[PDB]
Amino acid sequence: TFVALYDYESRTETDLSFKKGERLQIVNNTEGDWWLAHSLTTGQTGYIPSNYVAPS
Amino acid sequence: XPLPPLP
Repeated sequence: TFVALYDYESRTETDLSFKKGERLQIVNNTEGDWWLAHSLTTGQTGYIPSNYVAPS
Repeated sequence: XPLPPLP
């Protein structure tokens, strides 16, 4: 369960855009600065920038 | 496969 330090505006069809304070389930975070998160609000998947998120 | 400009 990570937190999006800020609303992330994705630009590709791989990462999803989140908001500040939004919670996203982290999936794979060992590739680089991009991990695959899963929004629990609707139920979708989309990478996310580690600099806009933090481990809570 | 660059990160965005943090706020």
